[PDB]
Amino acid sequence: MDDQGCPRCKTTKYRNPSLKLMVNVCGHTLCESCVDLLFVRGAGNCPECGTPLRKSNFRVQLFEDPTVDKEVEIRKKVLKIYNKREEDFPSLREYNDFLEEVEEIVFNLTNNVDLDNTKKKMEIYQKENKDVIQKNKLKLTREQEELEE
Amino acid sequence: SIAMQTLKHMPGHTSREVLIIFSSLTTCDPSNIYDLIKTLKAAKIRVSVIGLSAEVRVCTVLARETGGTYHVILDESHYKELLTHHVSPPPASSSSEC
Amino acid sequence: MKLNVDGLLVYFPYDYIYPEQFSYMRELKRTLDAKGHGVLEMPSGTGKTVSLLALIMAYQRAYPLEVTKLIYCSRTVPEIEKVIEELRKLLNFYEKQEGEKLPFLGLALSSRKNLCIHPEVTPLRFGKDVDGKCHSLTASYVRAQYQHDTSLPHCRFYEEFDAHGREVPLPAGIYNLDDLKALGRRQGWCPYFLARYSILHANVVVYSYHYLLDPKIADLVSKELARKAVVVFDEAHNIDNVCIDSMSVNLTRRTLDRCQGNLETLQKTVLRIKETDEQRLRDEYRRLVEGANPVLPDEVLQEAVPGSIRTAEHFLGFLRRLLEYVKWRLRVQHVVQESPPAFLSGLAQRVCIQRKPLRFCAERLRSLLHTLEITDLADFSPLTLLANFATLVSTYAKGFTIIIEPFDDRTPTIANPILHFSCMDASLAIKPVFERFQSVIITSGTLSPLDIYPKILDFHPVTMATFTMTLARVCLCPMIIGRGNDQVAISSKFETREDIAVIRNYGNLLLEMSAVVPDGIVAFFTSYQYMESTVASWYEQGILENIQRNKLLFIETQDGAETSVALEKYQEACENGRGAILLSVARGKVSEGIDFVHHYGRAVIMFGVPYVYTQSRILKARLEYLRDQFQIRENDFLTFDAMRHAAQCVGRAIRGKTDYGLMVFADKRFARGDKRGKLPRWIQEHLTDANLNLTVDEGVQVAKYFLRQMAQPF
Ligand code: SF4
Ligand SMILES: [Zn+2]
Ligand SMILES: [Zn+2]
Repeated sequence: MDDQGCPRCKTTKYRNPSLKLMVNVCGHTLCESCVDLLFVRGAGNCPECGTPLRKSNFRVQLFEDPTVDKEVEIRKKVLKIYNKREEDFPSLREYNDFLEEVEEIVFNLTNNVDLDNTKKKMEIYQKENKDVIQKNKLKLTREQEELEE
Repeated sequence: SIAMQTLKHMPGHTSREVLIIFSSLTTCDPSNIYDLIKTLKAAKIRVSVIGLSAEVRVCTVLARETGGTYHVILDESHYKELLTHHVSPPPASSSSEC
Repeated sequence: MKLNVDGLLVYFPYDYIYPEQFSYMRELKRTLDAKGHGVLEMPSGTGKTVSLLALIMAYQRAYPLEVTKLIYCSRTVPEIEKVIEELRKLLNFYEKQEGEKLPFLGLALSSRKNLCIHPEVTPLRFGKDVDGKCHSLTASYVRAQYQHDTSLPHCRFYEEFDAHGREVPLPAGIYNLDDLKALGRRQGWCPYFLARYSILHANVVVYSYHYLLDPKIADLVSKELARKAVVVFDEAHNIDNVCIDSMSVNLTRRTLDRCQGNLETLQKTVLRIKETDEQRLRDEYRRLVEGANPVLPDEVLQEAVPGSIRTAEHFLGFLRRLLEYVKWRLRVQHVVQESPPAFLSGLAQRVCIQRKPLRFCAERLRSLLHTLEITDLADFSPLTLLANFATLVSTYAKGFTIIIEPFDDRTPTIANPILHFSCMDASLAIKPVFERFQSVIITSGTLSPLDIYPKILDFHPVTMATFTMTLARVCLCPMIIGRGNDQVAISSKFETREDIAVIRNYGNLLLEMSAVVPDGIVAFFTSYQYMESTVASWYEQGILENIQRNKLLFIETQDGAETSVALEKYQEACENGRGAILLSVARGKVSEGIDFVHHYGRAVIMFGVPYVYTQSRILKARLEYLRDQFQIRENDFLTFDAMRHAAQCVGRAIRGKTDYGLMVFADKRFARGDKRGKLPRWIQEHLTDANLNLTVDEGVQVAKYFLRQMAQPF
């Protein structure tokens, strides 16, 4: 809400801050009053960049930094992989080595081509999906429920 | 300063003395009195204040630095005693000359 | 003057000691013999220091193995200078008695800003500026480049010290801060680092609390070398507040913006470093894989591995994520929110920042920032503050709390919100001192009743004794005035604050008291706003002008420059016969820093019980947490916070040399039994029921008579 305004239209944000940023594959500031502007024509196209969007690629966010928007969303997707708990590995280095590779994957996806990352992730899928992904995915709800209370 | 002006030309042999019967603790002066203390010490003018209902600090330093004595009135009977004590000639110190 | 103490024979420089000194020495020896931490109170500002120091020295001679060294801490450097003066006098006395020098060393540590010999850092006075400049000059990079001897300003003093002082330590002696500067200049060494090294072999070391409490800098010099040492804190009744300040970290919007800009500079510098020198600086990654100072204490601090942040880019992205989360969490406009564990959980959930990688954030910041060869740490200091907060929150929140204030006090609408991380209990941060050191003596003056202190600070005291000053003359004649000339309650209650009659009673009392009291008087209010309101009301009425006629009037302001100028003029007014009436605030830094002696602050006036505003939410966490844990009533702690503060601000007039003076408290609340009971023993025992609730006029008359009695000689 502290932003001066949209790259297009800043009258709305200057005055009342109810508008919230909308995340997109463009990692690219947008505002609801301008989301209507995008829906009417193009229907999922960035005004200046023109990046195509499947169905509006819109989700509410409140982080003024577009790089943070993309980084956080990519990290959200990555967390679904390599979610195995630390204690699964007795080796001291292996505790955070795999997290190092996870962070490298996130940074790689943010800017560099994601083809290699996708191929690698397919390799990790074929092995992890059998046991680790299912187990940690199920245990996430249990741990979250216990933690909340 | 008035007392100093009159006593400056007095003969050296005689003992110049001042007894300030101080009543109001305040002292509003055009110039700082610590400087005047230096001139008093040079002029060997003994100043022995008698304060009233107050232990004034500037007069404490005045009395002790200049060689005089400082006192505060415990009551009227003690006031008589203080002034009668100051009646007698004071002993001549090293600075005093005959 | 050799005193045949029960434990042993103890030398003493001055001719005579009052009975309270005998009681003090015997109780202190009892604590030392038990080798257990304890607390005791002594009235006199001066004299207790010499008794304590002499007893510690004699005990060291008797049982050198029992005590390795003495660590005597004082509130402020100007104050600790007087302590080193006392110690020097004692050492000269003992040396004359023995006839020869003995292997005894005593020194005082202080900031590089306060003492240093480098002309470049001399003109600058900011502590952060001095720290950054000295770090640049002494940087491992600057040292290695000095080995190359390239054309570049290199600070020769540290290099020469490394060459010489490392080989030879100073034999013995006592060095004040000012004298140690001269020694450093003469020997071409650091007055700072030389003392730092002498800490390894020094019998007595003196420095303020922030050199011994904050884990960032305290630990490095308070390492385990002093496993069994006599650590003593002097006049440390406000120890809980300072111990809390050592942990509390304040995050503001302006600071956060500066952090973002500094992070941008960090990224640009990383890019330049990559293009210029990459392999040599990349070796840091290897040492990191193997595995500004950390705020984590000895046991809490961890060094297993840095975590998922193993490279400069990864760490910078981590800081970007955490900074964004803090930025938004602060931008939220809402009522004050408290969330010690929930903040960490929400951070991890919202932005995917695990607490374990967050734990090593500040440590990895220090290492990575060192790699960058930055010009100085002063520019990036806000980022380091945020990093310390980041590591602390992930470190622990059991006895902590994050408070968010979108709106600041005293402003209906302000665009500078502040996030506080105020602690709630000081035992957490002071635990290492008590545990590491065999015994700690919290010697204090004007101490509110000792029973609370063990509750606030988790320790088992050995002795609990209150020492009452005893003199052939009644130096102090305190009184409390609750009834005015109108026989009206004069309590300075929040609802009664606006009362014009009460304000008038205060004004009239001050007028008469200034009329009779000799030169030099200090009046302490409860707050700046309350002081201003009372001053304005007196100004509207003719009371203030009459006070101006009777005696000069000076007032305190938040700004330190004006405070200093006003106090400087006040001292001259006290020297002269004009006199002065110094209005100040009890919480004012001037009240704690300043010390009143003979013909200074002769009559201490306390206008209203000192109570903090009941709206500051920080105190709510601090207070309700104490109610929940350690079982202290909110009213009990609040009244203790008032009585301790008032005793601090009223106990100055009895500094030393038996200088008369009267302490008048213009509030009927002090007449209440609870306030009197929590008052220090030495003042209370002098206080009597006859003068407990004197009217304004009656108090003025008794003050005049008491001043008459004290005027005459012994
Ligand atoms: S190395 Fe020593 S002389 Fe040089 S700036 Fe630092 S403290 Fe001062
Ligand atoms: Zn727009
Ligand atoms: Zn775009």
